[PDB]
Amino acid sequence: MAGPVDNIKPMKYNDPANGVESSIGPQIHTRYWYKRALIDAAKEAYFGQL
Amino acid sequence: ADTFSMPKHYGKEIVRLHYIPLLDDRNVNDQGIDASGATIANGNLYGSSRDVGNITAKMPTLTEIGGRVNRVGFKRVEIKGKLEKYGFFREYTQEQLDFDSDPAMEGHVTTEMVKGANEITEDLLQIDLLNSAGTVRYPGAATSDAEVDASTEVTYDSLMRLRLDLDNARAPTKIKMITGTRMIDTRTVGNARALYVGSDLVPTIEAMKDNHGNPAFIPIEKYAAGGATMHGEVGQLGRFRVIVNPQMMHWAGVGKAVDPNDQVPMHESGGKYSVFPMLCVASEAFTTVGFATDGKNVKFKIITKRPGEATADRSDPYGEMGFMSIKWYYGFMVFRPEWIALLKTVARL
Amino acid sequence: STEVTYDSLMRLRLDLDNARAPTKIKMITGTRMIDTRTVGNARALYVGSDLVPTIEAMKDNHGNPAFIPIEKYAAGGATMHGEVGQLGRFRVIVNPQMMH
Amino acid sequence: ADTFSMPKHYGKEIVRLHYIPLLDDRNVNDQGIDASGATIANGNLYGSSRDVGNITAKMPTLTEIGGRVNRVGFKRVEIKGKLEKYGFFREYTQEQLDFD
Repeated sequence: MAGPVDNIKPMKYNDPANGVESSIGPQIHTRYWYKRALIDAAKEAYFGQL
Repeated sequence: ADTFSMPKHYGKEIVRLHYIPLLDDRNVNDQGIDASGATIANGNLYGSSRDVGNITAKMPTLTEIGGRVNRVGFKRVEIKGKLEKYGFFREYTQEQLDFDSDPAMEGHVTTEMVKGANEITEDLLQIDLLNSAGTVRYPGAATSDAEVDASTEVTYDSLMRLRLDLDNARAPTKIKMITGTRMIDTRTVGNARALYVGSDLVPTIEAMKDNHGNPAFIPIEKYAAGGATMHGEVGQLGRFRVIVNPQMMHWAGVGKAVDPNDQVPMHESGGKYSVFPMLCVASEAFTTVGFATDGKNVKFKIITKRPGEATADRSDPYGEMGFMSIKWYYGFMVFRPEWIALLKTVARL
Repeated sequence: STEVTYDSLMRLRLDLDNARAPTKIKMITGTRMIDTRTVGNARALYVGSDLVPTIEAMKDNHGNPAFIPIEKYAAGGATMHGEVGQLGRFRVIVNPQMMH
Repeated sequence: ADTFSMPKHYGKEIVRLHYIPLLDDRNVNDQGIDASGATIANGNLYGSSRDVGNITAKMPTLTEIGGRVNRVGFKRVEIKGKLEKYGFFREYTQEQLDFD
């Protein structure tokens, strides 16, 4: 479920996207953006040609 | 598999946008002025419906005066992907090398460790592919892992239904049909797609009959004269090309209790049946994610420290031990989960 | 009890012939390749994707499969867009947008 | 069949070594440390197992702090050969060759 005992507890990067925020403080960006959208293909016609 | 290089200062997540078409059931909206003019909670114009009676009642009709009628709208969706880290180490002492009878032990050990590390990534990729796939089919009134019995075996109808389900999602085929040749004792083969199966299902595949009481398996030797062959190919079962992967996994121990009153061996483990997968995965659907790879080639990071006075410290003022460790990153993120198909069956008919 | 049968398709073909409907697909007299088949005159016939399983499991009046896949007679060559085979004297075309 | 020439002053036996891989069931040792820094009495890392359930629980994994986790080890084995001697003879007399 996790690693071994810490016994140190330094300035970490605990998961900010859900739950515990951070050591330094608030974050600006927590995810990278894929700039190319996913578009479905067009359908096909069988009766129009005839 | 393709690889995507995640940037350094954007966290541990990737997000992508998806655009829904107009005539779709996922396009729930509120711009709903109808033919006569009225706000209704339907702004997609009968989207994704194939009933004639329903369709010829929401068709957008117009009069000679026009007016505010037949408004529509659009929507958006998003998808996500993640990351993770892995690693392992090994330590030894100095006297193990000086007093061993084999002077070449170190090289063999290092090569074995590197080679073993080179397979964990493949195992991770296979596990990720298996655990993230839609359109899971159980042949015959099973619908779950807890209802798998000796009668839940792969048949021709199940394969045909799986192919139909794959085609309904507009998955792309990549293997063309062969019409035959002049070569005596050959057979014709239609267009198909790759299908990876383990080596434990070979006896079952060799003993399967089609809907008309004939052997459905066409060996590679029959049609290889006029066609092409890829690595690991053993033949075409239905409209799929079977590829035997020696490292394919399975679910051992899941299923119903074994019934001794059956005429078939039915591979078992721990008093219960076993489930074997048949996977049809198409490229350009999923992708892999790496990190801290400036040149994309250094996936592994290795740190080694030999015994001596460079590892003195205060817990061992003599320095009698050394170690070596490997660490790396890995992530998976999938588009179109309906383009990966899985069929769960039993073995050894 | 109202399902596709070879007798129904034969009756439909006879009814169409009684109306002097035209046929635009010729017959394949044969090829020199091993494991091929010969088919007669036929006309196009559009079906939805949900009727494939029942079509694939049809038997004629002699206990033999009736659906001949496209791979068997493709040496001659008609190969229309969505054609997948010849069931009786009809060329079956699967239309992904068929209504019901 | 191949042939190997045994040296003189070494006896009548040949011994050879064999090295076992890491992800194997024959690599049985006591250098295993779990992903939570605990001994597990096995260090072959789920070797020679093709169960989806067994894997994904013995995978290495790592956190920010690291620590002493995921230890491994290796082994080796031996094989042997042997040798023997054979022979036979024949006897005769002089008069058998002259008055024949």
